[PDB]
Order: sequence, then C-alpha cells, then structure tokens
Amino acid sequence: MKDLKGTKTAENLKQGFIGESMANRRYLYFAKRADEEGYPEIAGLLRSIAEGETAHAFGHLDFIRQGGLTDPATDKPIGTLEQMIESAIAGETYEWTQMYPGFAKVAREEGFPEVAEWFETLARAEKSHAEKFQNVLKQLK
Amino acid sequence: MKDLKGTKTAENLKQGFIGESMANRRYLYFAKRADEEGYPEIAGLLRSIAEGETAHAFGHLDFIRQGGLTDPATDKPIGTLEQMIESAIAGETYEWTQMYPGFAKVAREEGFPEVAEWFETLARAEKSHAEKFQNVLKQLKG
Ligand SMILES: [Cl-]
Ligand SMILES: [Cl-]
Ligand SMILES: [Fe+3]
Ligand SMILES: [Fe+3]
Ligand SMILES: [Fe+3]
Ligand SMILES: [Fe+3]
Ligand SMILES: [O-]
Ligand SMILES: [O-]
Repeated sequence: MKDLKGTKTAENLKQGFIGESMANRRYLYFAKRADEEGYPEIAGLLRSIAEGETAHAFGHLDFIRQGGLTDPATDKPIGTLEQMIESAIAGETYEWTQMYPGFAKVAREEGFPEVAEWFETLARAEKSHAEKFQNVLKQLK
Repeated sequence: MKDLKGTKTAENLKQGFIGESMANRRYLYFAKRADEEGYPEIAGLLRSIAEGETAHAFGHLDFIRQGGLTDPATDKPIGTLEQMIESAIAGETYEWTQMYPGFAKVAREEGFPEVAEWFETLARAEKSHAEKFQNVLKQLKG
C-alpha cells in the first residue's frame, strides 16, 4: 500500500495496536472473574468482545506492515516470517537483558520481594523464549 | 505489597502488562504467517509462547489489583466485577467518542482513505461494545 512513514497515521496505528492488545488481555481476565462468580452469559460476551479486539489488533498490524512501518513493540520490520522471528528475538532480548532485571532490582529496593521474585521468574522465562526463537531463525535460514 | 500506589514498581507493573499484551498479539499474528507457509512446528511454538505471555500479563494484573492499583488502560479500579465492567465502559466510550473518530479524521486528511474507513469501522464497533458492556452493568445491578 501507500508508504505511511512519517505520518501521524503511523503513530495512531501504533497506539491503536497497543490499546487493542491491552483490551483483549483485560477482557479475558475480567471473563475469568465472571466465570468464577457464575455469570456465564457475561463471561461469554466478554470472550466474544475480546475476539473483536483481536480482529482490531491484527488489522492494525496489517496496515502497519502493508504501509512499510515497523513492529510497535520493537521498531523492527515484520514483512517476512524471518523478519517476524527477528522481531520476536529482539523484544525477548530487551525483556531479559534490561527490562525485567531492572524491574526486579527496583522492587527489591522498594521493599517488595514477592514482586521481585515474579519479575526474576519472568526474566528467566523471556531468556528461554529468546533462545527458542533463535533456534527457529537458524532453522529458517 | 497491598499498597503499591505511587511507587516505581506500580509503573513497572503497568509497563510490563502493556508489553506482555502486545507480545501475545504479535506472536499469534506471526503464527498465522508460519501457518500459511507450512511451518507447523514454528507456528506451534509461537502459539505456546503466546500462552506464556498470557500468564505473564495476567500475573501483572494480579499484582496490580492486589496492590490497590488501577487498570493500565483506563486508570479506573478493577477490584470487583462491577468495577471491571465500569472500566471496560469507560475505555470503550473514550475509543468511540474521541480516539477512533480523531484517528479517522487524521487519516482522511493525510490521504489514507482505506485506513480512515478502518478507523471509522472501529469507532462504530467500540460504540457497540460500550453498549454491550452497559447492558452487562445493568444486569449486574439487577
Ligand atoms: Cl450471566
Ligand atoms: Cl515447522
Ligand atoms: Fe477494538
Ligand atoms: Fe516475552
Ligand atoms: Fe512474557
Ligand atoms: Fe474496545
Ligand atoms: O478496542
Ligand atoms: O514477554
């Protein structure tokens, strides 16, 4: 499609993607509370609305990719499958090398060791994810 | 740990939630490409890792709620089910009354009519979602 680089629309697609991604997660989490409390029609509606937000997020990504823009999460191209895997590696690498260890250090300093332990678990998990994606890329290449 | 308000850890839980939410969406989108091209093991790995990112996002929300913090998307409390639905209503109302119409106008003015039409479709969709959540709240209240 038409080149979107440098436009306000490019930034709006990114912000739309972020919001739709959060909406799907939020509504599935809310649905679990409706499930527990015995509101199956509410829970089912939440889950169906969440599928709408999936469609919205994926459509934002379609326009991002067709317009020559980069991944909202990593600023890396996601045109081809190899590029997609390279974006996954980059994001996971940021999370285990910088983001979650830093979150863990701050949580410990602020006196929240249980939250710190969670952030440390997540740091190890993202390193595992990064390693698994690196193996995929080697195999594609 | 039950009062995290005003701490850096509170902001980090919010940012972690945002990143994990995007990761799940991204990896499921990437899996469709692996599917089409005939890489079922890659697609399966993407889907399985995406379930990990769901667990991470939900765990961040657990700590947010237990610490008395608000919904990352709307800054509203999400302790009870009614509060959760009220947060959904507020977010959807922002999206249909302000966010997507504004995005659509910018897209039209910049010469991207297909993107504008998509944003207009989404504005109407979020208005419908808001009405459905309003119905849910009516049902919870009797
Ligand atoms: Cl129900
Ligand atoms: Cl495969
Ligand atoms: Fe949406
Ligand atoms: Fe990750
Ligand atoms: Fe994660
Ligand atoms: Fe929405
Ligand atoms: O949305
Ligand atoms: O992640």
